[PDB]
Amino acid sequence: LHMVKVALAGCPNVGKTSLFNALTGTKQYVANWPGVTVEKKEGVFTYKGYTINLIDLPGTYSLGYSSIDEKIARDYLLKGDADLVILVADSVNPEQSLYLLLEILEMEKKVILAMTAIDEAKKTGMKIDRYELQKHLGIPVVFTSSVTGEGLEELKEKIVEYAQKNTILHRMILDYGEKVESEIKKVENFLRDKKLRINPRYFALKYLSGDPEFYSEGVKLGLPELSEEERIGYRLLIAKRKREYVENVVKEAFA
Ligand SMILES: Nc1nc2c(ncn2[C@@H]2O[C@H](COP(=O)(O)OP(=O)(O)O)[C@@H](O)[C@H]2O)c(=O)[nH]1
Ligand SMILES: [Mg+2]
Ligand SMILES: [Mg+2]
Repeated sequence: LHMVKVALAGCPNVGKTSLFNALTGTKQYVANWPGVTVEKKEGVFTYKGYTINLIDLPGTYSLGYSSIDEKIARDYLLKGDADLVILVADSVNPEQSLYLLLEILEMEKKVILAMTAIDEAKKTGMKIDRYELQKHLGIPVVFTSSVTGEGLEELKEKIVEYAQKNTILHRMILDYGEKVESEIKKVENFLRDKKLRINPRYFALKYLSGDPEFYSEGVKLGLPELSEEERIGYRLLIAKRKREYVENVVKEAFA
């Protein structure tokens, strides 16, 4: 078989289960994530000679490391075997989905944005510009509906097209300001010789923000301890910048 492994990421209640079901039908099964009792759901479908293995991640509002659901989702995204990620966004209620998307884009993984429930969005009379989304996010964007079937085949096409690509299309460089960017550069330089399994920019962001995993690992690697005030301060600056970018994307792409 010609296998493509795809993770479905998204906030709770965005339409992940429905999209999963629409794509896999009855070809799905459940188990547990390793070492925990938390359920893992996987499914399969075939498209143009390819076999797509879909894995639904726990719903996550953000990708921190202070709850088992975020630990499972983020561990998989960072350390798992997905060839690409579909970020399932609620088209009617996009803001938190887009925030989560930015976090994942900084991991430098292949991501397709699936704006689902597009049939519901239409009814509200809202106008969503797919071109503006692709421009501001730098990734493929597909409008989908699990009710009407809109976009489902286009999504399958983009999955297989994107999986074949040698690199990621996107490259999400959000300017966090002089002071944060300076510390990022210093951290990257400090770790230049380390064999990190994730890009140094993302690592630096999480370390500076006092992430339970990355801050601890950073210190083990020789980075200095940071005061609680600095960790909170960086975490806040970074989140605030992400939120303002989301707000701008929404202003530009939604009407
Ligand atoms: N109209 C419409 N409703 C949807 C669509 N996808 C999901 N929903 C509804 O959104 C709600 C949450 O969907 P679900 O798939 O369970 O979301 P999950 O919590 O992310 O797995 C349910 O009421 C679904 O019926 C869609 O494409 N169109
Ligand atoms: Mg749900
Ligand atoms: Mg909804």
